[PDB]
Amino acid sequence: MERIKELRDLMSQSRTREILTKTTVDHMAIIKKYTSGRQEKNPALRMKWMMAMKYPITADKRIMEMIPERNEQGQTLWSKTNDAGSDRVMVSPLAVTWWNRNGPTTSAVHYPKIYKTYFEKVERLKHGTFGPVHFRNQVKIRRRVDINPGHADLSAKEAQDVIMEVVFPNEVGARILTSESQLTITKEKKEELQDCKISPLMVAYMLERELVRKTRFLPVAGGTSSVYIEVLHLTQGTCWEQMYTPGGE
Amino acid sequence: MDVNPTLLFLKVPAQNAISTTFPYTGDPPYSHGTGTGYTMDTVNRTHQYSEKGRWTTNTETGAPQLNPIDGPLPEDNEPSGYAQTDCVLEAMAFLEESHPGIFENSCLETMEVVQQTRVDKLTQGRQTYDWTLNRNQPAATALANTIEVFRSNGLTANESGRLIDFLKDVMESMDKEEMEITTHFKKKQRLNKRSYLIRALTLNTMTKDAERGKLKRRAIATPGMQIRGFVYFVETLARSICEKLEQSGLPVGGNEKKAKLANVVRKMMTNSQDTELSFTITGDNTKWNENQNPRMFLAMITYITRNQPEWFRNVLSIAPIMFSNKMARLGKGYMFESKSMKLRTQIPAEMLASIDLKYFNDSTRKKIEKIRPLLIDGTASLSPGMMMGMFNMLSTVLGVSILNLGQKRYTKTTYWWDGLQSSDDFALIVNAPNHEGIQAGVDRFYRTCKLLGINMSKKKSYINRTGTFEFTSFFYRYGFVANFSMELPSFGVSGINESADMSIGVTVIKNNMINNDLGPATAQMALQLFIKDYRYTYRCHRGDTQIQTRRSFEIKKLWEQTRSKAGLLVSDGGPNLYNIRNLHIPEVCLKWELMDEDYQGRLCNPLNPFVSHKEIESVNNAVMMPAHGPAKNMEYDAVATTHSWIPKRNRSILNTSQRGILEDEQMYQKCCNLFEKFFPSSSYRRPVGISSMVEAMVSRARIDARIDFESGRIKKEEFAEIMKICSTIEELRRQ
Amino acid sequence: QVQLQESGGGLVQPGGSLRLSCTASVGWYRQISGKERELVARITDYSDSVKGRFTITRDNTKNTVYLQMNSLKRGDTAVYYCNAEHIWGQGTQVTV
Amino acid sequence: MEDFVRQCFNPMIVELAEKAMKEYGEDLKIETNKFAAICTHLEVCFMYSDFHFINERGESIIVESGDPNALLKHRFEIIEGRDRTMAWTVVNSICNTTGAEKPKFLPDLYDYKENRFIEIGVTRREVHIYYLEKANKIKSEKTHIHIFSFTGEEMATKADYTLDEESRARIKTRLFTIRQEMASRGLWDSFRQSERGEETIEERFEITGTMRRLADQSLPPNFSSLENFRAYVDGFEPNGYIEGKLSQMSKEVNARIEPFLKTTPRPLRLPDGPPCSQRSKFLLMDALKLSIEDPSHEGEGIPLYDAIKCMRTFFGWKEPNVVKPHEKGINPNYLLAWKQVLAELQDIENEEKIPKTKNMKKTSQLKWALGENMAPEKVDFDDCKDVSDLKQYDSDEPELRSLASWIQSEFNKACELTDSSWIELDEIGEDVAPIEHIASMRRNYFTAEVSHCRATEYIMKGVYINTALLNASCAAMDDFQLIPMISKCRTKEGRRKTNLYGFIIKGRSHLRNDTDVVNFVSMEFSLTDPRLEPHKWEKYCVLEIGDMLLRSAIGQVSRPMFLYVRTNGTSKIKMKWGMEMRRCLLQSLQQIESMIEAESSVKEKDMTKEFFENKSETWPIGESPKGVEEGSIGKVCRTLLAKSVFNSLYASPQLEGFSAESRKLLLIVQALRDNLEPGTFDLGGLYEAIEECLINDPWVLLNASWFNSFLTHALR
RNA sequence: GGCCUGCU
RNA sequence: AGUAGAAACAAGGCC
Repeated sequence: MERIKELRDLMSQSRTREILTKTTVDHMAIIKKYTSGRQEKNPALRMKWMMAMKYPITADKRIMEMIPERNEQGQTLWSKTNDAGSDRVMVSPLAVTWWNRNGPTTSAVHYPKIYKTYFEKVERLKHGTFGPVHFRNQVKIRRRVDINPGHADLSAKEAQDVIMEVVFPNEVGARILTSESQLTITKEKKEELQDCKISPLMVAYMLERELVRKTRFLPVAGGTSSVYIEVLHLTQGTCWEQMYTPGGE
Repeated sequence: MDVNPTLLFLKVPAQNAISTTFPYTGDPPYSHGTGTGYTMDTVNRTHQYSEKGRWTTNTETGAPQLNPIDGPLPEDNEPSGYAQTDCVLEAMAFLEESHPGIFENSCLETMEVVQQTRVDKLTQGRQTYDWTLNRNQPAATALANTIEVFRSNGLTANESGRLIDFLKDVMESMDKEEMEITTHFKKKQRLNKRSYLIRALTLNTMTKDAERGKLKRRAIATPGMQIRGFVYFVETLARSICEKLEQSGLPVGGNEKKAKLANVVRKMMTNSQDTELSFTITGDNTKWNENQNPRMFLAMITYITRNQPEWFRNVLSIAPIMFSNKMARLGKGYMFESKSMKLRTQIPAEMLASIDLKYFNDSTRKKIEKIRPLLIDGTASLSPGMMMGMFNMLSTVLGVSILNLGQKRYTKTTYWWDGLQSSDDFALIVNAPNHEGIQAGVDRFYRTCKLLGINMSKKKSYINRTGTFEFTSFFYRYGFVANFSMELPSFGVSGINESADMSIGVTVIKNNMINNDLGPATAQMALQLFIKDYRYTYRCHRGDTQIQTRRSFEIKKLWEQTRSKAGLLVSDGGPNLYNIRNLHIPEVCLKWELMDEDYQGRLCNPLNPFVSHKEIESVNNAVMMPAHGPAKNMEYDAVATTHSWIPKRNRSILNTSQRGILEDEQMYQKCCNLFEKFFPSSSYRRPVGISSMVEAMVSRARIDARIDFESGRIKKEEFAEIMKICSTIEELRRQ
Repeated sequence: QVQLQESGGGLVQPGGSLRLSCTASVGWYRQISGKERELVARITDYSDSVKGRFTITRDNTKNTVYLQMNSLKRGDTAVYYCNAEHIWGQGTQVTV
Repeated sequence: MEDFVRQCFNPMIVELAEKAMKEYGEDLKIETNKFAAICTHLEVCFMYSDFHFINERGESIIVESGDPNALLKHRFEIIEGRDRTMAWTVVNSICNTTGAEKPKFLPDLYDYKENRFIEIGVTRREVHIYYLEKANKIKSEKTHIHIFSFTGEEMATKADYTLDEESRARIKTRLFTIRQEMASRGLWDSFRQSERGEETIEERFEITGTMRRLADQSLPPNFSSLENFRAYVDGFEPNGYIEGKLSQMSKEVNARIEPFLKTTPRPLRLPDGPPCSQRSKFLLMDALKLSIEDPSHEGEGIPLYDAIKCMRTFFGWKEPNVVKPHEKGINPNYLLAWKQVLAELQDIENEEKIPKTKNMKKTSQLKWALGENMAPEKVDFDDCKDVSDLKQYDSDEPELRSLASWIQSEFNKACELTDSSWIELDEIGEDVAPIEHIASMRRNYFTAEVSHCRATEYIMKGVYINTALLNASCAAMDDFQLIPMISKCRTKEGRRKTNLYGFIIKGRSHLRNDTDVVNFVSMEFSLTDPRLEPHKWEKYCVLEIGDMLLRSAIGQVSRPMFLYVRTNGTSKIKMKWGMEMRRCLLQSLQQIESMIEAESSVKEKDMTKEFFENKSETWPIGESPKGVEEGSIGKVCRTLLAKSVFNSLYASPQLEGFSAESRKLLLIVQALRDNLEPGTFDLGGLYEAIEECLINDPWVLLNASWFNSFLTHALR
């Protein structure tokens, strides 16, 4: 109901009507990236400079109807002045902390299921067992190794269709996945995330990260396993070796 | 006793303590005003290194151009751009012979990419010179403006959605009698053929800031949008070629560079017997970009693309053809001050052609006098050579050809050489039975380099025995030695957001521990200092302290409200649980089991009004410009929390005549959000097609209302309401 | 903490030479009548007025700082004080 | 033939078919019979779908015209007439909502009763072959297929015909209308067989027009056209052309190697001129501290109250008077500013609660001291052209200045220990791995070594001052603000303490660019008399403000106590980089830990404890008149920390240039000392490159002097 | 005096 | 004045 209604409201005004009519689907990306905002050259300097202002961050308009304009002593939490090239409003950082102490609460039980990679890292480290540190010269030789320890033996494009069919089943188009490994992955990640309401985009991004294999060139000495490379900073050094066995093994 | 750190080198070798010689703890030099002086100096220097060439006047642009190719051979060691066509063609032929099938294959993959590439690939670029407004703007904005102007003028082949078609339209625009542009102060202005040619062939010049390692400032250039597609295709070909060359090091990272350097030094020295001596030259090329003539790149590519479809050759040749006629905008201008009357003034650079020379000092006066003959419509012709490393990969190809030309099969002498080339820098390992052989080999290498328009900087170069050398701030001494002073500037808060900054800092510490041999105790100290600076920057202190800030009240009440205070994030005033073992874990997941369910739910709430995600590309990618290197992007692990807000924008557009761009931004974003709600996959996979917005949106409204009734909330009343509302918007689009 | 004892002052002719010493148990300063106290030499660093004419040396073994003054002029007439890092000597007269 | 589609069919269908024509990219002028055939297919699709509605039952309600109501459901909903992307969108949506099977090709319609697809195709040939043809094109299909053909016959599997027969009579009447209208036209010479499935195209990228002429002007000097040059390149083969030009090229083009021996390198020449002055934003060696001995932590507390309490701890105030003038400014303004600061400090002391941040009055005194309303007004060139004085901004090499001995002593005392701990580090996760324990022990050793160091005190001073200045500039852009210099330490006894060096008055700070300058005036207490090294205080104005009595065995000194007052300035970049001075600790201690690890790779054991306690090994860390002096590892730590701190304090382009061009020569000298037969092509050029960076910065000149001393001691 | 902006 | 260094800041524009 609503969606077509703001569609009609947009088409009511002449300029947006022209934008909707003359613009083709292919140009979607271009106009979406059409912005006057330059990409910052020195982010640290301005982050240290903007945070000294009042209302340094930006938030959706809806914040004006969930968080009061001021806190107990009267420190303002949000302003009604919109951003430069968006309908979002500039708000103070307190509106963040406020949201974490009296804002609406939900059931975050499914975030562990979504962010599978990070929670698997935590579980692997929690059950790890350290050993003695041995001091001897390490011959670090540079090798190509896979960093992602949960890659399902799929490439970027190869798993992209799987991700769409898992999250966006209707926009798949011609592709119907042939490999049965992809079939089982789709089934599992479909039944597992059937009602998760985090965001389609973040779900797709994390599925891409988990399933897609990624490789990088690093100086290693021993190890060479996927689980042993994520902790390469902790097990191998310039003149010391720290024996380690992740919780998985 | 007087303390002197440098004397420490009397016991510790120079490379084992080279980090002490990198003052990367202070503010790097910045330029303050116009870069016009540097632009003029660079143009004059590029034109006078090729003075002995031949002059001509282009019949289309009417600008004077200098061709030094096949000019007189140099008779001195000064820089020279007199490259010889036959010599470079022979070098490329030998490169092909030593690597058969390189050019044909690379051309095949490049042909595939060119004929399947899309227009949107041009949006994935940093600032570009929009000619519609004569100023630098984001790549997407400039592309959109140029497409709009083309469509208004009648060039609508780009509607096919293909980059090749966009380039076809671009070339067709060159043969138009009169184009029309828009200006706000809206006014429609008409550009004749020559003016549009110069506007499409021109470059915008700026001054490079945050450049560490030299006393003087330099100038850099940014091209337009008409020529970036050809550049993209040419660089794709050059990258595909260099990926097949082990002597190149430009298309790889740092660790790969070190590995290849070690391999080449071991190969050269180990194969050398006791009788052969080995010497390493740590060479830098003086005026690398100013001495590389685009015509020679045209020759190299047309030799590479031999026995290929003529359309491929034409599309790959268009780029150097435009660079050979490239023009450069002088710059921002010049600012004058009058102390007697106590005032200041800012004259644009376009007045340099006619403005009197009484206001300029002797140096600038002479520079303007020398560059005036080349001024055409406020921009100077820069045919002789490249401006700033636009063809990095082709230059690397030429250098690799030079390196391979001494494989002992072409030297025809006992001496021989090899090494690694990365544009403007090289390491050359030369072996010969005696010092005379080494001298002859280096002399012939230098002479051959001078025949290709490449000069070796004698002041910044030195030769020693193999085993010790330098390459791009990587010091090799019987094995590469860590520096850690190049990455020091990256140890602070990045400046993206709270969660992003935390993750980026911990990940940078981890990486520099893995690669740059950062010590454990040093890493712990870095973690402590980073946490201190992070808390002091975001006004998020431990919460149990009495440090009054603008955010210390809400943080303190959250602290007193929470029961398990060990689960609070550092952003919310909680303890830091990070350590050397936890540097690869996001903060949210490390504290997940310690958080109270109420605070956990409030933090990671999808309905939060702070989190905003635009595209799959910008989810967890942060662009950090590294010190002493080109802009780079990093993947940082982070959980989407309420702290993932995006900061405020500039907001200074409101005082400029270009104020309508914000309204267009808002309307485009509203339409894009509506489309995304209609097409959820709009962000992850960019939609493709040739239909218009409202058609897809209305038709999908039809179908989705239908099916969501066939099972879902909709009802006949609502379904029919949607159907007739779709009809209403249909008849509205009719009129 | 340190005590400073000067020696070798007195009366000398134009163009002459004189040798001051300071025993510490570091530099030389001078004050002319009606003028401020100026640095002569420290240990090396030297005032422009005395460069190539006066030479300061230091023996760490015996904590002693000799000042050799050659090519003396009427403008070098002053009370000369030893200093150690600030501790000052009593001052020794030099009259050219 | 196109005249037929001009005449008969309605607009809607003709433009739908025209967009379907554009879909796959073939042109309509070459073969139009496909257009007519597929538009008739689309027409039968409509006429079969429309006029057919359903209500809550099955048994479709058929109405010749849809009446106004909610009962406008369509019996058959069309697939084709849409783009491929949307056709597959509808296919997938139907499959996911109907739970049916996804076909591999494009259907034409969907129906509810039987909950499935219809692929309508009316071909010229008879049905009973085309049916099974398209059937074997589609794999294992449950979608029912139904086709007509011009003769008037119908067929289908299951003997199934899904709706009314009068509609099918309609279809075949339409069909024979088509047929015996072409009868009047006469198209069957090709109508039965006009499409055979042609798909081919050649990509054409032709250079022509102006862009061709440009190609003719981008060739070597003796070429006339791109065609000729490409022909020459294709016909070119290597025939020893590099050798000919190498032989013909003049022999003066050479890269002769000049041997580098012990006697080759000469000392770097230093510039001569007036002595070098002080550039720091605060006093480093001559600072004085007024303290309270409070238990508050670094950030804990309120600045103004702490400053006032510290200042009340000192007795002996005198009416201030000029001691050493600025020599270029108006010292009475500085005097009046100091008295104004004191008066307003008392004014705060009187009132109820000390404000967290105070704003000062904008008197003419600080208007001059902060440089207000001095920027020339910006105007247009067309209005100021006849002014003779109008010229460029002064752009020349900075003034030349010779090195002085004060920077050496300042660095010497910047590496000395202190009676306080100036670093209070944060918390870290409890160490769980033995390597973490080793790291923590190492870190504790270095903290014990460097905390009691003047370099750490300077780090904290700079960080706090720059943080406060940046925050005040960003918050109080317009109005002058008072900020007391505060630094909190911990005594040997363990009691925490605060220290007040002085005050900073920040002025207008409307900073837009990263290079825009915010001016402030800094006042700092000290005891060092400025009458002994005046050249070091060229830009300072120093007053006499009181007398101090520190307990000494020589009765009690009762020393004078002066106020160094000056006008200084910074910028956003400088403030940001000065507030990250803590990474000097990193740099230094990373270097020391690299030393320790490198040495411990030799002996298979951690070597930190004996390095820090036994102090047997020592490194050359300075030269005394007797000779080179070596110190323990802790002294090396402090020396490197001081070097990094001074790099961060006296940063400048000169420093970067000298560092690079002297690291080059240092590497060459190291190669010489390693017996690696180093050689150079132009050493004079390198020397000139190094010597052009030394202009007036005290730090870079001191570094150059150190480099000369290192060369003198090396090369032996 | 009143209001706008701080990488456009 | 001051910062800074091959050109700039020491507020800008709009009424």
